[PDB]
Amino acid sequence: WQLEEAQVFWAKKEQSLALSILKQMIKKLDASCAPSLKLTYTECLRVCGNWLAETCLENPAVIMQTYLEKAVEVAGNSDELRNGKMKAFLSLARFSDTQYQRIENYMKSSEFENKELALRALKEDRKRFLCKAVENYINCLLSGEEHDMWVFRLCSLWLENSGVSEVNGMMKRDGMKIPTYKFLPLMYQLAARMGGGLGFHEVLNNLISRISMDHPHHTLFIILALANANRDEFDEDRTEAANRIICTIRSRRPQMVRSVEALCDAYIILANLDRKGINIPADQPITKLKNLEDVVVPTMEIKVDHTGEYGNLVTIQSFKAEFRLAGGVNLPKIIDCVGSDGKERRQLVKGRDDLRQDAVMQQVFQMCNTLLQRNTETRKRKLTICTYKVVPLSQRSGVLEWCTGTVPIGEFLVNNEDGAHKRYRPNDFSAFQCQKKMMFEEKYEVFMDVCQNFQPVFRYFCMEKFLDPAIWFEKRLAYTRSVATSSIVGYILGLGDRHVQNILINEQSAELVHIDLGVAFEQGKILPTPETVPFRLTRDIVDGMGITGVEGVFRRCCEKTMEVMRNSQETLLTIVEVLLYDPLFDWTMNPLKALYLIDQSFNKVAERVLMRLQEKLKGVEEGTVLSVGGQVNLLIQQAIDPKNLSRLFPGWKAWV
Repeated sequence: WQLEEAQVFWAKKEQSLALSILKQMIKKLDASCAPSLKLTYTECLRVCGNWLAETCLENPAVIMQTYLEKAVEVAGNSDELRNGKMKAFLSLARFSDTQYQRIENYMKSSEFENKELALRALKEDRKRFLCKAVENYINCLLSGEEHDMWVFRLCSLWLENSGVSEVNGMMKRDGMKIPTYKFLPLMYQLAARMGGGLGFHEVLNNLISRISMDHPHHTLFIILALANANRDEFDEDRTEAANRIICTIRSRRPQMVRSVEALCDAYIILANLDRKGINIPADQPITKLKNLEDVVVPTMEIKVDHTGEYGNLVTIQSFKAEFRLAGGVNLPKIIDCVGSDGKERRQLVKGRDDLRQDAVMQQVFQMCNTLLQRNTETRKRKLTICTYKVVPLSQRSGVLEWCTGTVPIGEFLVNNEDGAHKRYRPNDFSAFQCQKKMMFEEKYEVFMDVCQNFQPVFRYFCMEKFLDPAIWFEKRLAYTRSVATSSIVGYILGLGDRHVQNILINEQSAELVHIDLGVAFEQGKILPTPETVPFRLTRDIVDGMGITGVEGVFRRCCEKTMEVMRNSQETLLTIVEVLLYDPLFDWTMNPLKALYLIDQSFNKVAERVLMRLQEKLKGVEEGTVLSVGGQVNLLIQQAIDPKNLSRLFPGWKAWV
């Protein structure tokens, strides 16, 4: 009963207020301990350690007292047990991870600060207590589902751990701990660095294989791609060998589904797709022209659907030849393939294209959605993020599915021209405002006229398409949330291009998904005349919905959005870090050559991003952290800027 004073950790926001006494009471309970019911109290006594973490005033020794007392609470040691086990082994990780994070700081902040044996012992304080935390994370890993989030931090650790710690190999010997059913989600992050030192890499590769042994049905696509990514039909490549070696682990995979790879190769033959413009028939002939009909086989191209039993799924059963394609610098290839259900995936395809680089974000998104999915507060808003399921199966190329609802909104503006925007302003008048390019304060005036000469019409857009205004009132929430989420992500996301090239919304969904997949977190600053704010067109603002300062809808969520972020505040940085240094980070590169219009320092800049991310999560680069609403309202203010609009560049110059 008394434990409710755990409320009074913040219920009295005062710590210790009961709590220390409660901790004393816990100590008293810990005394009163001298059955498993108490283990719960011990689990409470563990949560006391978490409540001690709620202080987080304990010396790591006082942790080596209290977290040891927690470790003793951890030694308090099956249903709630698992919960406790996680509530320990993870807290056991987490606290020791917290220590290990302190020790990570006291690695890194020390690596900052320190850059002896003591440090090595501090390194051991990592290489034990962290490794212990890691073990406890391994234990956390061992623990079970629902804490699994830190597995990135673990993976991050494992990545940090990588190159050292046959202890991590021991932890990989312990690596049996989790289901790959749990583990799998890192597989991409796995692969990139997956292939050097055997005790890490091959062991990892083995462990990867050991993991990858599970649900190649999920994984082999990565694997296939992980291999296939280098091919061209018409340097740290040990991975490729390891990949070949994995291809042996993949050969260990019995499937001989490599027909699917041939289908990829056919898709790679489709990567040769190249050129009669029209509403597109007649893509059939090549890639083996339905390539054995695409008869039911390893299957489900984009098709991100997953199972813990997986190895049970829906099949390939056909491919629609003569398939479409869209345009582009790479004309997007529209891949019509009929699954077992014969639903024909319309599968987006583009060459010379780094997808996992983007799909990182998708992956980043992927559990971010879970991260989204976590607080029912979101579920209260039921506020999510869209998923473009793709692969860079070729380093040039190899998966997506383009379904519906690409928002050329500017064509819908050409259809806003075809809408009310008759008698408004030339499309190229924007280009004339883009001829206002040469300047700048003049521009700071100039297009306001065009802006005056324009209006934010798109609110009508599918509102018109809507009837039963419920749906409108409903999709309004998408047009709130589905609207919001991205920009809601975006700054936090360290988002990418505002473009039509960003702009899309799923109308059948009646939700708004604009995937640029464009930037690094800060690559928006990597631009020539870089500029940013949170993406929202006045039209989008108008199209947020009719009224209310649309944050004056969104912010309510947008804060609640920022909340989970704040709630996540560090957490994703692990994913982010897990993202940060990997091979696809040619993605993270915020890259060069003006992207068709060191790394540590980048990682420092990434840290600076991570700072900007620390800024992003309940910080601010304005120190404006000023939580979320203030942060948002400021961010809202920040995103509000006509001057930013005035500062805008070519891509969102479209938005102008």
